[PDB]
Amino acid sequence: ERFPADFVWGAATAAYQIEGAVREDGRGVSIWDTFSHTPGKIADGTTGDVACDSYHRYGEDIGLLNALGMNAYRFSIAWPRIVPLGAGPINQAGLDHYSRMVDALLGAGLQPFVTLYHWDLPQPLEDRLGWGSRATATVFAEYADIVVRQLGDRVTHWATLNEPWCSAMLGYYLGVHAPGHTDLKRGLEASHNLLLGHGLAVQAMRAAAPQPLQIGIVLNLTPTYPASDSPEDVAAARRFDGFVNRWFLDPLAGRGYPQDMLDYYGAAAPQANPEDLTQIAAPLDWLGVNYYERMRAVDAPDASLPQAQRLDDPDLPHTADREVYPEGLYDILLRLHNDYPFRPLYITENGCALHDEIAEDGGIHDGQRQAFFEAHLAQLQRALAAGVPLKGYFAWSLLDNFEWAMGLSMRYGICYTNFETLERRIKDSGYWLRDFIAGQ
Ligand SMILES: *[C@H]1O[C@H](CO)[C@@H](O)[C@H](O)[C@H]1F
Repeated sequence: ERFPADFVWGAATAAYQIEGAVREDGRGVSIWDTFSHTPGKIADGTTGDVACDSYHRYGEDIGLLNALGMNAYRFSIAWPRIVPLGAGPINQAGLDHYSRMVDALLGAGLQPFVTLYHWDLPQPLEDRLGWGSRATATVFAEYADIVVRQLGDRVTHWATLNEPWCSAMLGYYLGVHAPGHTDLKRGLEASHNLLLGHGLAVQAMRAAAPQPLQIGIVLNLTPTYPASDSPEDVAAARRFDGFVNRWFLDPLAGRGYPQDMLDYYGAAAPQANPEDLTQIAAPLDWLGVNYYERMRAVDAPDASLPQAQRLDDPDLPHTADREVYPEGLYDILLRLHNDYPFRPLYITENGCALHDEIAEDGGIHDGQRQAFFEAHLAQLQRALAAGVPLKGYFAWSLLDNFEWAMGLSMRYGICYTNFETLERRIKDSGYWLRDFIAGQ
């Protein structure tokens, strides 16, 4: 029934999804500015130019966090505000903005959980191949050093990357996210340079830190289940598990890249010399798990790599964009606790999208999102009972925001955002979370 008294209860955002103010105070151009302003890439013709205007309205966001009784806020720093050319001089005005925002959070009793990279690579670095270049890993570590020097007196909990699988595979292989390339070899090279950048940044941050820091990385993980016990379906499940999960977990854990996936990728695999793998396995203080969905895998030899297709389950609840399977959160946490060395663990993203509207009474009656939270929180209690060292939970998202290639049309907030007036309103699920947390 009860969570630990010191459990972290928060909500999460990312800079490009909320901030707007894309040309203000020296901000440079990111790959997502370029991508969202490319005709046809965003489903509804919107961009992050304004989004939630949280660059100006972060005080309102703090007011919402306080009204919800949260004790932490997970947000990202925009690299284009800090080093507008990607590699080059710092923009002190960008650092000062986040310094003030951190002070406002601390003044409100909210612990800042900062993500350094949540997908907004400076465009000048992409012009020089982006994550396809080792040099980008080096300059990412330089950016991490700069930020920790100025904010590390007040922020203890830092993550390097958010969801490198998305940045690499959606951005460079499937082309659905920025920068929009469609090449497997580039995607796999990007995955390696993201991990290398992570490892270099961890070392740089520890050297630059004014106090001991708690440094993690945030991974999206998908528990995978074979559709049947046939050799073909089991192998498809293992391949998909390798494609999403083990490709990142194993090198972070000092186990190299998984051999079965190296064999499967063949010549497309990156050239990983042992010096890189040692750097990638820099010791971490925590791991963040982003969980939305499972994969029930059926062999699909004709389909594209990794030749595994999802078997939809029509009996399970579905949201606006995903299947709901709360038990998969328990499964993946038990697997991490038993099979991998990372601890403690935080749930750094969990939430759902719905076709939310403001009702006649003024509220947003998002019962499915309340049920979503209730079901996933119950699975966390089961995991804690099994001894999983879970230390906090972050709802995705504090407010409806710019949802990448879906634009403003996919609402994940516990607070509703009117994108015309920028008013925020707490949804019913947000009041449920408030009251649940207060009971803890
Ligand atoms: C986790 O997934 C949500 C929903 O797709 C995104 O909005 C976040 O940026 C991502 F980190």
